[PDB]
Amino acid sequence: MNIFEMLRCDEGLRLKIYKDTEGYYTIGIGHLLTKSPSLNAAKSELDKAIGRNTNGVITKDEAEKLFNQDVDAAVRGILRNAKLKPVYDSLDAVRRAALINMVFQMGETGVAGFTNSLRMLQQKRWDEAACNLAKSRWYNQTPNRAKRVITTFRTGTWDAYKNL
Ligand SMILES: [Cl-]
Ligand SMILES: [Cl-]
Ligand SMILES: [Cl-]
Ligand SMILES: [K+]
Repeated sequence: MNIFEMLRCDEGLRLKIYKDTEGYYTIGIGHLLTKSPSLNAAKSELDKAIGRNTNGVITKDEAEKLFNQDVDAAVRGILRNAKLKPVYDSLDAVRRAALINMVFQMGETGVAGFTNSLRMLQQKRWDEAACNLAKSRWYNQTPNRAKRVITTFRTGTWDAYKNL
């Protein structure tokens, strides 16, 4: 397991524009296009992202390119953020992947606001951090995925991703 395999598991792969768990237009491996309710706006974002006039459909190679860019962007966002960088630097490789996963799903600013959870992770209080992370809209809206990510923070292992 690695961060790419982890997020590919959590996000799936769809080659046509679809709505994500929040109802937002998305494509590929969890590539959010826009929060606008206009499908036309989403298609314009897609064409700009891919560099060609798409019919709302992309190839697997194109989806993997957006995915590479999005994983890179999540890491870059962590490293530029004064709240997330010290936490990331303090973590082992598996827990770093868990933090990248959260930033991929909800964005740098969203995760950086988890002040109490971030402190517990920095302190390596893994069971306490896991309990605190579950007290969140994130956990309530996507509980199976949040449980997998939380288990990764709690244990420092890939146990939540092995049998799937
Ligand atoms: Cl708590
Ligand atoms: Cl809550
Ligand atoms: Cl879920
Ligand atoms: K998805």
